[PDB]
Amino acid sequence: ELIAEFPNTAYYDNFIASTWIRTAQEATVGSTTDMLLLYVDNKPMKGT
Repeated sequence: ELIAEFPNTAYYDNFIASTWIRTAQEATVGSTTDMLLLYVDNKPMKGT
């Protein structure tokens, strides 16, 4: 599991993590996934 954390980031405006991924399991476009997750305030944000 790729993990990358960064403490002293100045939160100016709303952050986005984004990635291009090919999976063997079928994934329907438009569904919330447990795959790519961003944690701000150590709070879960879901990636769709």
